[PDB]
Amino acid sequence: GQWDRLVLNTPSFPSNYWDKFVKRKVLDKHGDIFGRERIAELLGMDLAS
Amino acid sequence: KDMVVMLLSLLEGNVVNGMIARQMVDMLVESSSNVEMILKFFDMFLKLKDIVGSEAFQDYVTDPRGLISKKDFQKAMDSQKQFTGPEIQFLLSCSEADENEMINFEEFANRFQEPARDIGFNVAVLLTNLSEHVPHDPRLRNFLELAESILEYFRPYLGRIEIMGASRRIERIYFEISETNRAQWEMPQVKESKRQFIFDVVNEGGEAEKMELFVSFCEDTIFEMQIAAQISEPFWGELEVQRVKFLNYLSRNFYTLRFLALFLAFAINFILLFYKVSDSPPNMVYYFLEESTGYMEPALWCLSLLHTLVAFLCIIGYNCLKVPLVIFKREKELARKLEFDGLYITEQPGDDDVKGQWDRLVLNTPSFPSNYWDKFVKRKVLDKHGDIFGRERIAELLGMDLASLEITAHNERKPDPPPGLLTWLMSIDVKYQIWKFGVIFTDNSFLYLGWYMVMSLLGHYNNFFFAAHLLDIAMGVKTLRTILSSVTHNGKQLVMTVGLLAVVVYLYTVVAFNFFRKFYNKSEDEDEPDMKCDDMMTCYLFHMYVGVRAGGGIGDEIEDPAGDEYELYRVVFDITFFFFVIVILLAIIQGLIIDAFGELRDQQEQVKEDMETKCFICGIGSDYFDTTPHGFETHTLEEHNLANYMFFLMYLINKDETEHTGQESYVWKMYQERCWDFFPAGDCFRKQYEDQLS
Amino acid sequence: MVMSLLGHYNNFFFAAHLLDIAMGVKTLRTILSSVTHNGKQLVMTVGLLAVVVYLYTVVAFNFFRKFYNKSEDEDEPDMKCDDMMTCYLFHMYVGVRAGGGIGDEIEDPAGDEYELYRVVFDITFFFFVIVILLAIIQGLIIDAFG
Amino acid sequence: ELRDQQEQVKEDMETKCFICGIGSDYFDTTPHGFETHTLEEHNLANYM
Ligand SMILES: Nc1ncnc2c1ncn2[C@@H]1O[C@H](COP(=O)(O)OP(=O)(O)OP(=O)(O)O)[C@@H](O)[C@H]1O
Ligand SMILES: Nc1ncnc2c1ncn2[C@@H]1O[C@H](COP(=O)(O)OP(=O)(O)OP(=O)(O)O)[C@@H](O)[C@H]1O
Ligand SMILES: CC(=O)CCCCn1c(=O)c2c(ncn2C)n(C)c1=O
Ligand SMILES: [Ca+2]
Repeated sequence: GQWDRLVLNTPSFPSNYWDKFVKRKVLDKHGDIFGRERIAELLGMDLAS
Repeated sequence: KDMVVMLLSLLEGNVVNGMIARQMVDMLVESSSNVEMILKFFDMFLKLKDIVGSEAFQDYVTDPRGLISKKDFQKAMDSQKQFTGPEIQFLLSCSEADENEMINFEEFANRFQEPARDIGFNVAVLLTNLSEHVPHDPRLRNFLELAESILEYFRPYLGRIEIMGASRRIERIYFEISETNRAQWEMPQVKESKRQFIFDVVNEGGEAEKMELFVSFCEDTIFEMQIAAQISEPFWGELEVQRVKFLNYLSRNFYTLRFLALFLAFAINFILLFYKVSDSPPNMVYYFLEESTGYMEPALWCLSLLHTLVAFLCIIGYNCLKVPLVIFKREKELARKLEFDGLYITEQPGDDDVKGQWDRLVLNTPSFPSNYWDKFVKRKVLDKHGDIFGRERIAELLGMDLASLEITAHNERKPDPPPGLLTWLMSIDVKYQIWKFGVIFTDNSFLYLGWYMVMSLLGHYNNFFFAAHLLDIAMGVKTLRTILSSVTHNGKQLVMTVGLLAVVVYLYTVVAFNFFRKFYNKSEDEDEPDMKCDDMMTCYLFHMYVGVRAGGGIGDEIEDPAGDEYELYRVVFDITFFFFVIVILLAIIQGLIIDAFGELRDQQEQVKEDMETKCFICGIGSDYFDTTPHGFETHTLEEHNLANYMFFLMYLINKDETEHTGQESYVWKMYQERCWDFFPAGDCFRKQYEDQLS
Repeated sequence: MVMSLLGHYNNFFFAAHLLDIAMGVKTLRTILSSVTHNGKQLVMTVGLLAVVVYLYTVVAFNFFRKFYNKSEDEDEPDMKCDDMMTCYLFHMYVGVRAGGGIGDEIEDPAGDEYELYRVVFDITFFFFVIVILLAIIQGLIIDAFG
Repeated sequence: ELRDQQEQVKEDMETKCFICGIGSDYFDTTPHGFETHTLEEHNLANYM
């Protein structure tokens, strides 16, 4: 887990694994409770983009 | 909460699709809007609590005092999106906002939790009961969905069991489980005790006595729980409180002290490896360490002192932690034997029962039921057996003052004695103490600890005695314990095999003495002959000592028979020795060890298979339950959880008797009468209501 | 790869690559898995053997030093158990390997006051180490097969 | 082989009636049913 922390903010996170929308799904799931901006910072997400 | 209790009392004895349950559902439907309002009240405040705990709300919080503006609160809530705008307005109205409109969200959330808890739990129980007893009603589903949050919150605290009731029908019982009880159960020591109990009952436990053993395990578990609570970390009085703190610390850290003692023993022996013996000092030899540093010699003295101290501390910790359960079980079994078996009143011990002869003492002692909860066992035993066996004789046996018994009931008396050392000494009960000390000294763990202590003391006399403490690794390590249990499993057989080997070697010795003496010279010089078998005893020692150790037998170690009239007799002698002793008997030892491994393995495997295949309570197999998906898992976790049965026992104990329901009073009465028929056996809610449920 | 590179430096490093047969062959993989199944138990058994040999070494040092001469010439005595460390090494190295134990490798006790103590010493060493502990290893392997 | 022989004897006796041939499951449908069946209903000592 400590190692896996790194790849989260990386753009390439779901390279081999098919699900490329996991970040948006995780955001839609947990952003109301945990903060959208914080989820985006964790996952390397540009909300404006 | 009281009204809901009345409703549940109406539901007592309800069958599936019962008229009263359907009537309750119809009433709820008629009152749907207000039911919705109540459920919404509860869920809103629960979500308020979880939100305020949420860090996102803290982001909106920007004031050092910890207060929040009403506008900021509304923005936080609309960001969370759980609440509608009317709900946010109502929450703001309930919030006590100062003239500045700032709010203490902490108190705002915590205000309604405790007041609404009991009603919330009773509502959850009501909805659950109605859902299970009316499985197919669309109208109840809406209420369940609205109560989802309440049900989720109270899920860990809702305990569900099944019993066989006076209706002669399986019945489902819902009750409350306390956080403290659940945590105490989840403590690892209780988990290990449960595992050992399961192993014991499955391997060597009968179905008839399984329930009795389970109840005894639950009671012992309760005693361990209260001991753990007592030791749990939060001039005479100062001395006593510091003493209690020290003893509680020892009880809590007993195992750590054991590991520390192991570490010190290992270090001491590592140092001892450096010892050397010389004729000269650094006609008698001198033993001394050989280390250039000069620091290890003081270190050995210090380590010996600390190891000795830790052994003493471990003994004290054992006395404080573990002996209470030993005495509790001993007192309990004696009390049950008196009340139900009527042992010392009618039967008397076999006279080969040292434990009974010893237990005779504590009966007349006042302190008899010290650890064990039942303080009225003497009066109960008297009321039971006094008409037949004589009240005065029962009182003499049990140290009872009949005149005092009635006056205690007549009037309450408080002859409190002022605290004094002399008063404490007079109070001490020497006979009960002697009985306790006998029990403890018979206890094996205490004996091993005392031997540990004594060997450390002897190590202070001669440091090499400390090596014995290295043997503690067997008890310290489960792996070595099991490996050695492989040997112990067949130890009697191994000893008998060794005796048989002795007998065969003795017969071979007889043959050699009478016929083969000439061959046993072991001296190179002819002038000085060393003959082993001129004496029987010496011949026997020679055989048992050299021949058994030799791969080829004694023929390896004695003179060649070539060119002798007895050559063929001796070749038979040697080959038969080799095959019977070196090959077969050894083979017997190897095979006994291997079979011990297999037996232990199949024991664990059998325990696991039985638990995965059957309910510990029902006795019903996993196949019937798995007819429904995940049915066995649901049955074990929810329907027939043994931990839930234990929690029910605790809940009954802590609940007032006037407050018990019919079900609870029924089960409690069977507990007191030690009747286990309320436990379901061969029946379940599903099986009873199969046609209706499906 | 690294061992091949080192083989280029010294050709004998290439022998390590012969160990690849275990992963190459399912049969050897299973046979070795028989050992691995109970490897922790085997290591603990070895440690226990070390402990028992250490205790026997202690007894020999305190009581049975005279018997541990291994020099033929009287002028030059080679005594193994004048030092604990050396006594422990001697035991663990010769006695365990010996079928009859350390008594096979040390001086006969006949005509000595400690003769019976030493016969007990030798027989108990033989039974506890040569017979039982080894037996534990064999049985662990067999149980792994089963 | 000797161990599994004794174990098999024990399992068979605890699982079936020496007389009926019926298993303990059917009887344990009723509580303690197998024990009652063996002691009272179909005791071989009672047959003797
Ligand atoms: N009446 C019963 N009550 C509870 N468990 C039962 C019962 N009958 C059979 N079982 C089996 O008991 C097992 C209980 O699991 P167990 O307590 O051993 O879990 P664990 O691995 O120690 O971890 P944990 O309890 O923390 O999840 C369940 O798998 C279930 O198969
Ligand atoms: N038809 C049967 N009649 C009697 N016993 C049966 C029968 N079928 C199976 N059994 C089994 O036989 C066992 C009889 O017990 P057994 O005679 O071996 O007891 P014990 O340990 O020798 O002691 P004791 O008879 O003194 O209580 C019972 O446990 C029962 O499970
Ligand atoms: C219920 C049974 O047979 C085992 C006894 C242990 C349960 N139990 C009690 O019943 C009890 C009690 N204190 C008062 N009472 C009536 N404690 C502590 C207890 O464990
Ligand atoms: Ca009442």
